[PDB]
Amino acid sequence: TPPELDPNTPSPIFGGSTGGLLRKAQVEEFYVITWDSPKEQIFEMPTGGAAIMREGPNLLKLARKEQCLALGTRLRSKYKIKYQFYRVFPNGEVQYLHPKDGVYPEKVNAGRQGVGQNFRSIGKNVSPIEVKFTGKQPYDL
Amino acid sequence: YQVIQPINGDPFIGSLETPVTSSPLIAWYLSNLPAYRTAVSPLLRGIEVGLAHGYLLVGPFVKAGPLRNTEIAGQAGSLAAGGLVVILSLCLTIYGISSFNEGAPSTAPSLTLTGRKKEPDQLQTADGWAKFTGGFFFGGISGVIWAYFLLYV
Amino acid sequence: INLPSLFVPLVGLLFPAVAMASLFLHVEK
Amino acid sequence: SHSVKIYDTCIGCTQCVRACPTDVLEMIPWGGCKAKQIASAPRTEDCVGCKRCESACPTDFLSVRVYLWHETTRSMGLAY
Amino acid sequence: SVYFDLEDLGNTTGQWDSYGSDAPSPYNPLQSKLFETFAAPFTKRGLLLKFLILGGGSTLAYLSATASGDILPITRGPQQPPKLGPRGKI
Amino acid sequence: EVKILVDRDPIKTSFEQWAKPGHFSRTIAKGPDTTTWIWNLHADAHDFDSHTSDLEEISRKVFSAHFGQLSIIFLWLSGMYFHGARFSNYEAWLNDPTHIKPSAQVVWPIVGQEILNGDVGGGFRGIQITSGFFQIWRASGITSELQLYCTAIGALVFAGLMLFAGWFHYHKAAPKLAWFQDVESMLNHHLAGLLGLGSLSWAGHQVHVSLPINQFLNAGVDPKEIPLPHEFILNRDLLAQLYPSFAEGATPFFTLNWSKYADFLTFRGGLDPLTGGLWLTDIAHHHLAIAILFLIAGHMYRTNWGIGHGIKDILEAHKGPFTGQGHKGLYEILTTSWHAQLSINLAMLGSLTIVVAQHMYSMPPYPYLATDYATQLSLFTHHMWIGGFLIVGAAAHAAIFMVRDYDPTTRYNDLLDRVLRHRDAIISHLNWVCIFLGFHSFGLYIHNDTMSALGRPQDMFSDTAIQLQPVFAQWIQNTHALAPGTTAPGATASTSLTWGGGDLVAVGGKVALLPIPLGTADFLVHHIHAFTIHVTVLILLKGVLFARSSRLIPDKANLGFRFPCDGPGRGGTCQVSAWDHVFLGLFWMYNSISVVIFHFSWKMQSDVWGTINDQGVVTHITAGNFAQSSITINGWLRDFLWAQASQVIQSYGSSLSAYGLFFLGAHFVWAFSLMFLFSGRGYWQELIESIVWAHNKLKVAPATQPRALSIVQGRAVGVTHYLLGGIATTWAFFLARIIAVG
Amino acid sequence: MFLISWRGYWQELIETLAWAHERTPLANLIRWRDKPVALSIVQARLVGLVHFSVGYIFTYAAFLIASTSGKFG
Amino acid sequence: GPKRGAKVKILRKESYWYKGTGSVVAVDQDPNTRYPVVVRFNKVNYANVSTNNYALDEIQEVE
Ligand code: CLA
Ligand code: CLA
Ligand code: CLA
Ligand code: CLA
Ligand code: CLA
Ligand code: CLA
Ligand SMILES: CC1=C(/C=C/C(C)=C/C=C/C(C)=C/C=C/C=C(C)/C=C/C=C(C)/C=C/C2=C(C)CCCC2(C)C)C(C)(C)CCC1
Ligand SMILES: CC1=C(C/C=C(\C)CCC[C@H](C)CCC[C@H](C)CCCC(C)C)C(=O)c2ccccc2C1=O
Ligand SMILES: CC1=C(C/C=C(\C)CCC[C@H](C)CCC[C@H](C)CCCC(C)C)C(=O)c2ccccc2C1=O
Ligand code: SF4
Ligand code: SF4
Ligand code: SF4
Repeated sequence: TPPELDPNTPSPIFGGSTGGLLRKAQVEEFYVITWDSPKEQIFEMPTGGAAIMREGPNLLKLARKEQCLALGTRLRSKYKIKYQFYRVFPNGEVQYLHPKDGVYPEKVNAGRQGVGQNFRSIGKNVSPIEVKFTGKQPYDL
Repeated sequence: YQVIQPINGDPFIGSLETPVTSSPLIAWYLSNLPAYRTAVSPLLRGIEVGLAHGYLLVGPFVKAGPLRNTEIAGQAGSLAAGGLVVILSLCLTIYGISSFNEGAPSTAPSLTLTGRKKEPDQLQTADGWAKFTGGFFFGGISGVIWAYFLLYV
Repeated sequence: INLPSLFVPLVGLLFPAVAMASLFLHVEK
Repeated sequence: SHSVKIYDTCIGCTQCVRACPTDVLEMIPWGGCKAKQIASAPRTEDCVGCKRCESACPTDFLSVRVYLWHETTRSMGLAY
Repeated sequence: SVYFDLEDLGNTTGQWDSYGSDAPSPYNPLQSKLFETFAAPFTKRGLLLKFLILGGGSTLAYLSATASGDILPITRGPQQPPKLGPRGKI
Repeated sequence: EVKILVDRDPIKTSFEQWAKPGHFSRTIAKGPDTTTWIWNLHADAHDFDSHTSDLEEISRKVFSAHFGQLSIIFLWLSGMYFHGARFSNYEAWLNDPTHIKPSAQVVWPIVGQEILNGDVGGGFRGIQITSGFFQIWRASGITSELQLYCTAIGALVFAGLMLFAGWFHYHKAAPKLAWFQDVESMLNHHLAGLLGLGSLSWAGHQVHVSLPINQFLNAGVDPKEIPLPHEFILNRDLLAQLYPSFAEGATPFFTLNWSKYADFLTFRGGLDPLTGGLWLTDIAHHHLAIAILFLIAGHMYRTNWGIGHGIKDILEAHKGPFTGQGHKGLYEILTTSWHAQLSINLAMLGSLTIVVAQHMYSMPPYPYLATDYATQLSLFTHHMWIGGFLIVGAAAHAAIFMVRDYDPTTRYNDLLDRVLRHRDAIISHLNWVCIFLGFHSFGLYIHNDTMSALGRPQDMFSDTAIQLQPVFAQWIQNTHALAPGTTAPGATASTSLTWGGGDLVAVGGKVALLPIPLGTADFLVHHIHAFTIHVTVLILLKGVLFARSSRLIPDKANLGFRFPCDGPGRGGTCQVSAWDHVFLGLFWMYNSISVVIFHFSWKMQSDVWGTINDQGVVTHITAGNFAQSSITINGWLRDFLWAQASQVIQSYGSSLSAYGLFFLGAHFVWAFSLMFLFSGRGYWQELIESIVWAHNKLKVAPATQPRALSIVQGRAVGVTHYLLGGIATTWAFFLARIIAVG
Repeated sequence: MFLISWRGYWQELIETLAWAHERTPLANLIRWRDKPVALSIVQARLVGLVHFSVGYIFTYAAFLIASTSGKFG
Repeated sequence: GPKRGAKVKILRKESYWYKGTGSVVAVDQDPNTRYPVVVRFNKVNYANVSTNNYALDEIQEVE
């Protein structure tokens, strides 16, 4: 399945705060979260203060991914509304982040390959002396 | 009518536009400061900045220093001011060496409030900062000497 | 008293300035 | 980044995944437990190391483990 | 009425010069030449660093080694007779 | 339509809930699996918000709770009066207030504690009290132990009535939410009925009982020989002998000839020379005027008739260009959230207690109070502490509102939102001003210490070197001293002797009050005060403003008001909760108040208190060393702490020995807190694992599993023992010092 | 100080200070090369313990030497 | 394996109830289940949990 496209949709109503983007957005990376609201309504900003989401498509730029998943969590939990978010680099490149494969990570979905899964109980990790002078950790085996 | 608005219209940039931040008087004032002369040689800026700073620096050293109540107050204070000028020039120098590589281009903004492109400040380059520091040293010492002259000669 | 007037400001002011500048540049590189 | 590992004592209650504040973990198909699923950590580059996942895990001992490792701007939770 | 543009990431992330003016040099041309010729030696940061360190140390050493007794009580030394220690010790 | 609204029998009265610990919480009611349960039971006992979502039930709970508190206080007052009647030297003290030490506690003779019953005078042996009850009782016109007994009985009765009122208004007739929400009516009744009629009727007691009996006492007549208070009401001839105005009855009052009443309603100011206290005539007039003011003030808000303001109207009327909607929405917030109210009221009540401390030192309202240095020092310190604590509480509950009750989607306010939108600027600015203040106050002290140590006193900041004069405060002093002649013509003297100009009031050979000089040292300490207060504000305000979210923790609000952290991630997030900010703010409040009370103690002992010789020679307790000693940390270390701790450290073998014991005990508890503050519960849990093993080996392991304290409780225990220790130390120090050399 | 107060408070404070710096003119021209953060938890324990120990030792040394040599027994 | 309600000793070293005894609730017959032996304990662990899954080699039927 192909990821969601990212157009220029209007941003929520807000008078502006001091909790928004900084130089990190300019030099390193920032983030963008989009959602579709049934009506105009008030929501609390992750960066502090109250804003108004418009009806239809909404696009909000945040400084951290955690802020994005926080806002999105509040959207899905309180306003019963689906959301997505991407990471954006200064060169213009956009990386689709969440939800990765179109399905929320809470519920299982075929197609996902395991990462960092050790097929052994945690107590069966080797002692540090077993990995001395190697680059390996007892949990990397 | 309202007084406080989002920075340059963007409500999601981490700042606000107030009479303190953006009003004609303060805007004109700051834009005419040697630091914001973004289209002129950093050398001259350095001369102005250093001149003013050394000049003010002469004051508190002379009157508050350990030899304030001696016939050798001005000499001592002005010398100390020159010393701080040297030290700060050293600070500026190592700042320049550490922050800018000789190859790296300007890290200054290349846009205006309106959004049009413009030539980035050459103050944020290795050569530019080196010139600025030279200006701060020359102007600094010169300002100390000048203030001392006005005060005791 | 002769030498101390030379060595004390040398070790107390010049040396730590040189060392701090050097270490600064080293750590920033 | 920090390191996050899942062990086969996992019973797939999915509690850790819905506890992560930065979307690091997810559930994948598995046959080792009745729930037919196991946790996974494909996005530890976004991991901050808060350990809410570990506080959410029911198993004894933990089936999810967070080893704080190399420190990055994302793992430090910085916004500047 | 939007603030997101991939082609213009500059305006998107507020990378603006708030107070930088494109105005030409308002300074004195003669003084400009004066400073551009006389302050030039200090515009090389390595040479300036060496000069400030070595010269500063040299100056400090000078004023220190030749400090008058009327300025520093440490160079003037004691002027009163020494007092005896607690247990009759010198 | 404001009216009496009540539900009948909401809760059945039964001991069934008494036999079920933690009934209020579904979690705690289930019983203990670990020992943690126990602590929780006490931690959430009065957190009614975590009990129910219903605002009404909570409101009822708080109402009856308040009744319980008032009951306790009445029982306390009852105790004080009874001990003043049965176990005291009060009458003897009345006979000779200047040479008898106030005592109203006696100890039983066992294990040698009998020594605590010291020679307080009046042929009595006991513990010298510093609460100041004797001067109150003298001011109220009380002369016998019988009257104290009667007041005790009255207070006990009132305790019973308050308790019954609690039970009644919780179990039998419990007010509706609309009733509690009638804020216009509550404000009217509290302004006019409580304060107004309170000071009016009190002015009644003062004019009919206090004034005459005190006039007699001051005349010198034996207390037993003084006419009983009821006689001054029955026989107007006596009052007429004392104040001829009463010969014309209440006629000059109604005829507006108020000038005739200048006999007992004066406006002299200053202090009564033969008592060292404010003029009781001035006090009676004060309470009368205050009564009028509050009485008319209680008719401001609209209730059941057209006249009167609406709170919401006044709020919604105030909105500017900088603030947009202004105070709109605040009425709804302040009529649905107990925590917001508690915040405001705690801040203001604390501040009030502070102003009470200052005003009571500088304008002694009770007879023979100013010369009872022990009592004055005690009162100042006490009320200062109470104030600081209440203020910290204000921060706590502000934050608690911020987490639990704040909802911008239903109860929005523009001011709060705008505050939240520039919180970074506020906190950063407070930060900077704190660093600046710290440098330019403490740095002056370190500067002085260094110059003094290097043999360069001419380079110090002092009155004899580089001067830093409190010019502004000096100007205010001079202005207030010259006021009686210019801007307050009807006033005879100044409002306080402490102003820059004036004479000197002494009683019984001791100095009551004199003009307080302000120099470089005072500039220094005042800026220390500004610094410490600013830091405390920094911590607390940062705590409440970032209680909901930060760039570090975007969803902090969901973690609650009280939680240890959000893990070692993000570099480490310990103490991010607003509760932890209350926790740190407590330490800083302790700091500030400590240096404040030290300031008061040293200044008073140095430049004010002391004995006065004939011809006017004043010898102060520490001989005016403040101006020269308080300018270095070493001066406080040696001339204040070291020098004055003498009395406490050699109090053994005397009646003041309990203060030595408490000195050591407080030091101990203080150090003991550091174990909790410096450590963490992991270590303790593992140690507990080993000990539990040992208990299992001998079949004596408890079913309620021994658990280390939670992180938060570790912090709470820490700060509690820290405060108790430090404060009790300064307590013992102060009391032993001032009782011995006073 | 380092032993009683812990990290998060300081981290958030420093965040507000970072904002402060990026929004202050003239000072804006100067920028850090290493992002300012609060000391780590363990680092805090170590630095706190170090101040504690140094204070301990120096205080007792000063008392020892001064009290003893002030009278020389 | 052991029967339901059987008293078993815990052999998993990293368990809160290691070297202690618990009661068997149910054993999963699915051979793919890595830890079938469901055990319940008299005392809760540091996570307020009273039940845990173990393998056949992690329990020891005793009495
Ligand atoms: C923090 C408080 C503080 C203050 C105000 C002072 C002040 C002073 N010290 Mg002291 N000192 C201090 C702490 C302080 N000290 C501490 C803690 C120590 C122990 C380490 C010392 C140890 C010490 C020694 C050994 C000596 C001094 C000396 C002095 C005097 C000369 C200092 C000097 O030449 O600096 C130069 C002064 C400046 C560079 C002034 C800069 C500040 C300006 C005003 C900033 C202006 C900003 C502006 C208002 C903002 C708006 C800008 C806009 C208008 C454009 C001066 C009175 C000397 C002395 O002999 O005193 C008699 C001296 O020998 N100090
Ligand atoms: C190694 C132990 C040691 C210590 C603690 C001191 C301490 C002192 N010396 Mg002495 N010094 C030493 C060895 C030492 N010295 C030796 C072996 C010589 C013969 C070369 C001298 C020759 C000397 C002179 C002529 C004078 C002093 C003076 C002093 C005093 C002022 C500091 C100074 O300027 O000296 C400067 C010290 C030197 C120039 C010699 C040290 C060079 C060695 C070989 C290298 C040391 C590197 C060092 C270990 C690096 C540490 C920093 C690093 C960990 C970051 C101070 C009490 C001054 C004084 O007495 O004033 C009252 C002074 O005038 N020293
Ligand atoms: C440990 C080494 C060390 C030494 C040798 C000194 C020496 C001195 N300090 Mg001190 N100082 C130090 C560390 C030291 N400092 C530290 C760690 C602190 C912070 C706690 C201070 C805080 C302090 C303050 C606040 C003040 C001093 C002052 C002084 C001067 C004494 C006052 C006087 O009458 O001289 C006479 C001084 C003069 C007649 C003027 C001196 C002019 C100098 C010599 C010109 C040097 C120029 C040159 C470019 C310096 C570059 C050096 C660099 C490259 C390494 C003296 C030169 C006082 C001072 O500086 O007075 C002006 C003073 O007010 N110090
Ligand atoms: C806060 C107010 C207060 C305080 C701090 C004190 C303190 C004191 N009183 Mg005072 N007293 C008070 C109010 C107070 N009293 C009041 C209002 C009255 C009028 C009734 C009195 C009448 C009074 C008398 C007549 C005497 C004292 C005495 C004392 C001293 C010894 C107390 C003692 O050993 O009792 C005795 C100890 C006990 C009774 C211990 C039994 C505790 C039980 C076992 C606890 C059981 C728990 C249970 C839940 C509580 C009962 C609940 C109940 C509803 C059933 C002590 C300084 C004595 C004194 O000063 O001698 C010189 C003394 O003779 N008091
Ligand atoms: C006298 C008969 C009586 C009986 C049988 C009850 C029974 C009940 N009350 Mg009621 N009530 C009463 C009188 C009574 N009350 C009185 C006199 C008041 C006014 C204070 C109230 C006001 C009231 C409120 C506000 C609430 C109740 C509640 C309850 C129910 C649960 C309370 C409980 O079990 O904890 C029993 C509590 C204790 C055993 C502790 C007593 C605490 C005392 C009074 C505080 C003072 C102690 C003081 C600080 C001493 C400390 C000394 C030193 C160690 C520091 C229970 C049905 C609660 C309820 O219904 O919840 C749904 C509830 O919220 N009552
Ligand atoms: C105006 C009075 C007032 C009222 C009605 C409240 C009410 C409340 N506070 Mg607040 N608060 C106040 C003032 C007040 N506070 C002040 C002055 C401070 C500063 C210290 C605070 C700081 C504060 C914090 C940090 C917290 C609260 C919390 C609460 C809530 C739960 C309280 C509870 O159940 O603890 C039960 C009561 C106790 C456990 C009492 C024990 C306290 C110590 C151990 C006693 C101190 C020892 C004593 C002085 C001497 C001991 C002698 C001897 C026994 C050794 C409750 C709504 C909590 C909350 O969660 O709110 C939602 C919470 O976390 N308050
Ligand atoms: C100390 C104490 C106590 C006691 C108390 C008391 C004793 C009180 C009293 C009180 C009182 C005893 C009060 C009274 C009041 C009264 C009043 C308040 C009145 C008023 C009146 C009026 C205001 C009038 C008016 C009028 C006029 C003027 C004319 C026209 C007509 C009329 C009538 C309307 C107790 C035991 C609690 C406890 C302990 C402490
Ligand atoms: C000492 C210490 C402990 C240990 C302190 C404990 C466990 C307090 C409990 C001690 C009391 C004495 C246990 C309760 C006793 C019972 C009430 C039984 C009473 C028996 C009668 C004889 C009274 C912590 O748990 C802790 C947690 C987090 C940070 C720091 C610390 C910390 O410093
Ligand atoms: C005050 C404080 C800070 C703030 C302190 C900071 C950010 C350190 C700032 C120090 C400045 C930069 C230099 C101080 C001067 C030192 C003497 C420099 C020594 C350098 C050595 C290499 C010699 C924390 O970050 C912290 C973190 C975790 C627990 C407690 C605390 C804590 O208490
Ligand atoms: S640590 Fe915090 S962030 Fe990293 S994975 Fe576990 S939960 Fe997600
Ligand atoms: S919490 Fe422990 S058990 Fe539940 S899923 Fe995450 S890992 Fe598997
Ligand atoms: S509080 Fe204890 S647990 Fe929570 S972060 Fe700080 S250290 Fe780690």
